[PDB]
Amino acid sequence: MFDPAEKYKMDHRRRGIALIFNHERFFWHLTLPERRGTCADRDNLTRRFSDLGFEVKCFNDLKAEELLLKIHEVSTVSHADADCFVCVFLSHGEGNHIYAYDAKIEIQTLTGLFKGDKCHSLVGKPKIFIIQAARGNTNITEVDAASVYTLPAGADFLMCYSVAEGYYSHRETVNGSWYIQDLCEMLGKYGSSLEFTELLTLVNRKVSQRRVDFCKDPSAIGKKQVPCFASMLTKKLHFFPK
Amino acid sequence: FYKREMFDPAEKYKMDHRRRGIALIFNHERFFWHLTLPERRGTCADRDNLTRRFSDLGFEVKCFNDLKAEELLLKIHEVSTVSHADADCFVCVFLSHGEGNHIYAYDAKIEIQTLTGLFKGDKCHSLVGKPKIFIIQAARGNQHDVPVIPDTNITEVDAASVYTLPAGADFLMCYSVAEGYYSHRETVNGSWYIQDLCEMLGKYGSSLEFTELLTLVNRKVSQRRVDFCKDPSAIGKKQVPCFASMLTKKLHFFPKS
Ligand SMILES: Oc1ccccc1CNc1cc(NCc2ccccc2O)ncn1
Repeated sequence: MFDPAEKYKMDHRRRGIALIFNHERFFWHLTLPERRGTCADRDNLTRRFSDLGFEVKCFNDLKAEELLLKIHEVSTVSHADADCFVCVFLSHGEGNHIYAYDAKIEIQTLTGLFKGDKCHSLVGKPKIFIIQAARGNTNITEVDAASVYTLPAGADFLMCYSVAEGYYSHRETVNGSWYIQDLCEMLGKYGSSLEFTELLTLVNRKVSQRRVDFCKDPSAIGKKQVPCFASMLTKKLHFFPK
Repeated sequence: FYKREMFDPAEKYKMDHRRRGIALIFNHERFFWHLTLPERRGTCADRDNLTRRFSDLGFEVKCFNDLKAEELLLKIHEVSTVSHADADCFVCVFLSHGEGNHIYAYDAKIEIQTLTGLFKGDKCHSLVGKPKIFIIQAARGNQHDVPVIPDTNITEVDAASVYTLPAGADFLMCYSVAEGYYSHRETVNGSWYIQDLCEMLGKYGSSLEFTELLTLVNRKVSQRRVDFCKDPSAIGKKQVPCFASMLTKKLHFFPKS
């Protein structure tokens, strides 16, 4: 019968793959600013997700063709023995696009690779995309306007965004992005016990509570950050120790 | 003992105000002929179903049928400017067609951001830090009717068309359908999404955390199928709802003391 507290089965041999695409610099013709602090984000995420049992694979500054080949390769291997799939993008973005080193990629192209008809072995399993991407312009805080649409996807996808329309994303050149810092803090403390959307709700609270009334750079005053997640999940999701 | 101001992973919105709050329902069944939009048989079932379920949760429900865009904006602006100091939260439901960032009123499109914008920060100080929940059943009207001036249970199937827009802190934006999928409405029984939302509200609304409840709705709806005999062309037109959460705490609707 119907179970109001049903959970995703997370008892497979493996947790699954976590991909991280990390973009620090861009081809000069794109005239996009460097993203100092993103290496801190990459390291932070790698630790958190590997502590949760993921096989973490990171890729720095791939060209779009390279990035598409890689994510296509991952979407076509068997995930039969895995609980779930995680994909993280650390870059700049605009509308439904994220930047690779040399060109834009559509987010729907990336998520479409893992829909049921294209990736049988992930059907009914969580497919989690985490996007730190906004508009490209000693610990300095850089502030970027929200630009990437908070796009949905298929059943059992969870799309997690650093910032909503009308707000601003922040990145510290030494400590990393506000959103990734808070996400990783919460993963470290609560990742292995809390329901994951409950955890993302804590991240919403942490990030939106960061004060912007007295920034070192007076131009940044008032530029609040509010993250958000778009859930198409159909069950409760936990990452209990395997 | 007391709760020091330490980060609390279990934190809940305070829901012990004098009143639960207002729930507005904007119900649109037919449209000015120039819009060339089909009527939405079944929407009154949705409206009634929602009214019963939200009233049982303690909400003061106000329904408006087929308002023009000026009228609708006036009404929602009226509600955004009164004091919600004694309320737990605010709910706003749109039952209509839509496109992009727009919902249709009777005579014109309205941008969703203009409606949510009325409840942001000190535009509506007395809702700051309280849940502001928008529920949108709106998709692409099928236009095989004319640009001219004009009971069996059939399932109408409409392509997703309304952007799954976010909003400000403590907003929760609930969508009947995601990009690339299809919204379904039965001309007597009502919309798949609203039917399943209302069934879960009745069974679990006064215990379950509300986003956990919306996740059940995701499961229920994305598992539905149309009878192949009734409409073959509706085969492979699955419905995947979604919600975009900017909430910062757990939301429950326990019975008020
Ligand atoms: O969400 C943001 C973020 C930054 C700036 C502007 C916006 C508003 N625009 C958008 C746009 C958007 N588009 C994708 C789509 C297409 C068809 C149906 C549903 C759907 O979702 N989805 C979400 N937000």
